[PDB]
Amino acid sequence: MSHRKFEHPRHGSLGFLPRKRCSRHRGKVKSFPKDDQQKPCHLTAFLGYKAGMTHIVREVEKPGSKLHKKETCEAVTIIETPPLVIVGLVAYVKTPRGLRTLNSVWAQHLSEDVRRRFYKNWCKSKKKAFTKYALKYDSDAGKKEIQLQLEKMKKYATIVRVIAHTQIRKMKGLKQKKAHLMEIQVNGGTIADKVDYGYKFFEKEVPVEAVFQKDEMVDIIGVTKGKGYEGVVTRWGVTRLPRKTHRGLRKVACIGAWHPARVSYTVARAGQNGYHHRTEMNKKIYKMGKSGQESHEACTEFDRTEKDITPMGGFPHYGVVKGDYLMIKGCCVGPKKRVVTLRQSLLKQTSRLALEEIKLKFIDTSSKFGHGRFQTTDEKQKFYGRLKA
Amino acid sequence: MSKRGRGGSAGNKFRMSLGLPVAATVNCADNTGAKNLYIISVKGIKGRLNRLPSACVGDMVMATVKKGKPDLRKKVMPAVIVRQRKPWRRKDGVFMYFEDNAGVIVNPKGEMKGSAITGPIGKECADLWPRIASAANAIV
RNA sequence: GCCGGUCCGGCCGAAGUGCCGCGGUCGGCCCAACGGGCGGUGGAAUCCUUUGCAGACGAC
RNA sequence: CCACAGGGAUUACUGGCUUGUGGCAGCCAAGCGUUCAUAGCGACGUUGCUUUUUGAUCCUUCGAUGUCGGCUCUUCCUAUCAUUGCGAAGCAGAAUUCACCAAGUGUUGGAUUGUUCACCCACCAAUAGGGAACGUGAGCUGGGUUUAGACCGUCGUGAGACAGGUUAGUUUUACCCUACUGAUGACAGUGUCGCGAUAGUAAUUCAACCUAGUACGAGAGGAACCGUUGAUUCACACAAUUGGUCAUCGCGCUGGUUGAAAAGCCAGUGGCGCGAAGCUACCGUGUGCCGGAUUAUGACUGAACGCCUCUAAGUCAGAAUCCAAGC
RNA sequence: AUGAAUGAAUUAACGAGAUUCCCACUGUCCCUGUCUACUAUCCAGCGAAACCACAGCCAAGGGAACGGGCUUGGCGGAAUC
RNA sequence: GGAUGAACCGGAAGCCGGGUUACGGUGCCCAACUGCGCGCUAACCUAGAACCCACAAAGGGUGUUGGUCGAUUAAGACAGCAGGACGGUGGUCAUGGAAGUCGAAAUCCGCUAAGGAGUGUGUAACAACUCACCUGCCGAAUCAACUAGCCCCGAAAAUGGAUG
RNA sequence: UGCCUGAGCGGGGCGAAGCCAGAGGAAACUCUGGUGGAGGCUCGAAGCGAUACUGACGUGCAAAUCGUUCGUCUGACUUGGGUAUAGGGGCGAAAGACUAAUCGAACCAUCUAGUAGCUGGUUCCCUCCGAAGUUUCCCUCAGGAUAGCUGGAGCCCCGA
RNA sequence: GAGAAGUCCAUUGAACCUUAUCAUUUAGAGGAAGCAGAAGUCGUAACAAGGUUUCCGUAGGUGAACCUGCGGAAGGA
RNA sequence: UACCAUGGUGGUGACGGGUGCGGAGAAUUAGGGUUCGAUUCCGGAGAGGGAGCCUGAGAAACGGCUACCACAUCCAAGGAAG
RNA sequence: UCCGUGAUAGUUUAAUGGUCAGAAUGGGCGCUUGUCGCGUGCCAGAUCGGGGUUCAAUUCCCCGUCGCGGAGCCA
RNA sequence: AAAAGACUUCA
Repeated sequence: MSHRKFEHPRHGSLGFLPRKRCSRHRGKVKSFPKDDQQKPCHLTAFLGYKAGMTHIVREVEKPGSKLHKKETCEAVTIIETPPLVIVGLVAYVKTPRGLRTLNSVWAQHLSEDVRRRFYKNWCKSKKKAFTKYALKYDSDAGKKEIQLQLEKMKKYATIVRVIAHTQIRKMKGLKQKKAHLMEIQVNGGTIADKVDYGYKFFEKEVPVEAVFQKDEMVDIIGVTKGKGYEGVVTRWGVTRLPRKTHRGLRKVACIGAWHPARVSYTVARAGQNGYHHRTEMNKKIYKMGKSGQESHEACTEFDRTEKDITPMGGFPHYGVVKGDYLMIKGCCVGPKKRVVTLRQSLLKQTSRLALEEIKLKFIDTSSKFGHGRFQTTDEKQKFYGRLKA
Repeated sequence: MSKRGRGGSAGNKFRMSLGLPVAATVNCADNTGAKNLYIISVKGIKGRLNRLPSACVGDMVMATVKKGKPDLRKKVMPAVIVRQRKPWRRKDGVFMYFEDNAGVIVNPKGEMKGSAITGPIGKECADLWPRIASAANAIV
């Protein structure tokens, strides 16, 4: 050996380490899908805030196995994804020291949004008329400065990127009023056309509906829920130590061997847990829509039935969804009311995975827990109530 | 390559949480004459450090006869798990559980070693082992 | 004639960084890269208070 | 039953030297394998490598190096058990047998025994071996060993003794430095968004279906590649559902108490019985890749040596491994 | 290398005595979770000891053959919780 | 001086100053040569007197250089490619069977310019093709053998790579 | 450990002596109901003891403590006070147990500044020369002893 | 005036599980040697006053058949 | 079933246990007894095990129900069904 | 495994001073006796294996195989 | 008033 003996896989990953506070509260992508499609109408990412979880029934697809064709449940995360202001076009250069931004062209209108951008972001909580953000030049003197910058940019072939922010007062459950700034790359066809489309995209907002199609495979990036500080069992998934009693209980035995007389970095030790960056890949985007006013929702008998995307009474500790929304398959990183960023899937084959969509039957809507379903149930509850309902 | 062989199934089709570990005692769902089994092993699990092999609905098992046929007390014989008290989650999304934990004792051919069943079988087991299924009075 | 700051602009430069030219002006044949002043002319954040998506304190 | 002065001047003991012993290898190849040294098996003899058994020594400690075994937890080697790619066969399939490259990931759960070791049982793809002060007591455990009590056997006149067996028989310390995990944190003209030198690693494997009752085969039996499904194992994450909890809060029922019902108290830190948001896992539920360069090897073009030759100058492919892809 | 008052055998009752089996049961275990309490943490106040020749990075090597420091290599923004 | 280093080398030391040296060293770290003439190695062999410390053997190697000796050569070699071989007689033994081609005699000649009773492939056995020798085409060295150097091979270990 | 003299043991369970009735037998004595209650008896309070977590504590609350568990609890019991027996002696249901935190021989003071071939330490400068780790003896090998190795101080004038 | 489904109290008063025990069929913890076949060993008891006359209660004790102490008997000299 | 009395029975066998229907009768044997007790005649009893009920003059019902259990059966597998 | 302690005929077991070896039982042969047995006369060893010393070794040393006893702490 | 024991099976 030496020992022992009866030997195990080692608990809790090393590619998911350091298990440590993330530097900022809002996730940050180090790489993007490739330019293999349409021009910078294709913004390479979008953002929202996680509302909770709901659930869906869908008409499926596969055929190889025993259960088939037909209705299934699959689990859903709801995100409120209001339209986000692409404020400015950022010009990145390839250099042999990495990318370097050159100059940035700005819309005429961010204007509570830059005051929110000056709130941690910069600091001191926005009361009588401050921080300050610089004003625009005289119009077409400043537009010729900008269009001379466009000239250099669109001759020397900049790898085009966008500054965008979340106009947060379109969410309700964070009762908070502050903008969240991000760097999103713009990807597409040829580089001149790519600058042109990015220019025509900063001089007006962008919704989810212009970057992601329903069913599409999206990589979702967030920062985990924080615990605080923890021991090894709930921070790396190590065993409790068993006897009835013991002068150490949830403990590692040795944090090394006699040699190495120095505790290795790879040993499972206590510390902070949660608030970790993560990219979680290949999420099938089951619906995008709006409370209304886009759809409709679902249909009367049948396909399947009308359900506003909230559980009634609201998503616990969030709120009521009532705006633009994104239903994403399964888990999505974070708590509830945290910035989550969505990016087109990185793994270009490009393939299966998903392909075909998948009739929305139920959303869930609930109405359940002692009562339900909506409409006829609410009528039935009101009959038994009757002065407090 | 594998020392042989067969048994380890096909895609079940559903999700089961393991309910019967090593040394668990279990109903015999046939009339072979066995009438209480003891589970020793599962055809196809691999475990780890300090932890019991546990078995579930649809596993092909070896079990030994704690009560039961003359061919049986204290023979060690193959078996299939037909019912379990710990919930199973279907593709639809319903959870099913049974009253009892039960298996049938099986031939190396995968047929029952008894003439007839007792109690229901989950259809999921019946799919997998169709010569257990074609003795089954009720399928759920 | 030959050089040195300059007004006004372009090319590597994609930053830091530089150079080189159409028409003239202050000049020739100490202090560049840093600075340290006596002087003229000219155009924010921590805290606080209440909270948390955050949290042992601090931090966010 | 001990005590004292000392000694690592000298033992047990860990370490170090050695490496006879042990483990593994090469060479040679008598010989056996129907015939055939080299599919396989392989003696005598012979040269080595390892340092992980044993022995030897007495360098280190006796103003003190905590013992065996176990557990958990990190890391490694390769002489590779499986998995990848290979070559040969006494490789018809096909189970296989031997061997090459190769350490990425796996290498289990139990019955007896303190055991290490080992025996046994079902498993498995297979359930590899070897180091890290026999890794691991300022972690644990405390069964053996190894105090003081006692029995038996053997020996002894006896006290008492045994590498003879047995029952009982204790586990101290508040971390100064250092190490890492995790949180803070000046200089500099500012906050924020970023880049990315570089640092860590994430996917492993199985079953079954398509193919096909085909190939191959007298027959018996019984394959492959993709294409499909699912699950063992690992990782990250969320909590719609199912499952736990639920010492917010509201109900049944005591005993005793506030005169009495009514409304309350105490009986644990919830009297007991019944159940939620949040947190969580019963594997709850969601999410895990082509290209480039190589090894062994199989080839192309090809001389030295007019021929032949896979390589020597050049080149085409080729591993779960390397780089990238990617966090 | 059993053996008869160094007592042999045998044996009901008794036992915080030694070993083993079964049913009942169960968080010991699969495999961990939530929850209470007092600690912890932070605040005011009170206020200690052990210990201390020593400055105090890692990998190798060397050396009385088990280096925080020699030697060569490699790393390190202090301070503080 | 030897990376470090009780006992290896130089050297035996009052203190200081200057000069020149010893051992050993002269690409940088590090003063001082990227010194000269020549030759071998391409494995990163390899930067090493000595050392518990620097390993590498028996045995093997058309890697490469070098030395030598014998024989064969323009009375034409070595190799390759191409071309010639009738008859005695289907060679005597032995044996289902050799009959060129299991095993074992025996290897001569007529007829001939060359032309062995034959080198490897055969079918149960019977069935054909090549080849000894000789010749052309080609044109220059070839082959045998001793000896030696270096390198290569044998060559697997444990926290991380080095001759400091 | 003994002696003297006091004191303490909720409550419950089981049911020995033997005798009544009812009943049998010639007697002997027997059956069934029943009464009464014996006990180093049982389950357990005051009280005693101290098995287990091999827990908590382990510079403690404590120089052996705390919590929960467990044993005894009318007896060879427990316990207050008055009180015997004193150091190779006492006391011991005998373990080398116990004799004021001290027991295979108490504590105190003295002899006493024991004695140690063993460990440790032994305090100002400089100069000239400069070691031995070998040999015999020795109850001798961790020492002595006697040369061997040294060094000073004097006296004199060969030697490879 | 009749009085459906029906719900309650009381009673006769099923069947599974709670006893606890007895019985039967059984097997069986572990263990004693009662008879037997002929093909065994040990001694020679009893069998003739059996070479110590038999038998008997009783205890002791012996390889065992048995022996003997005490008392009794004649199925005994 | 209330209340009051504590009883009543058994050495002529009570209470209890086991038993490979009771009578009319069968078989024997010269007679006496032994044996046998049954299918038939007669009376009683039970209809898979057990309790209860309606109906009807009469049932506590093999060819009625209720319905627990035991066990077969039908299934368009809901429920019936003996 | 260390210190102690032995061996002699088929079997159990005496013995010496260096020159000399026994017993009992068992067994082999007769006699008892009709025949066995009880009894009665008669008989018969390389002193464990092994080497050395000496005039002469069963006897005196050294080794070894076996069978015995007795020790083997403080873990 | 006695030293002293045995003596295969079926016929």
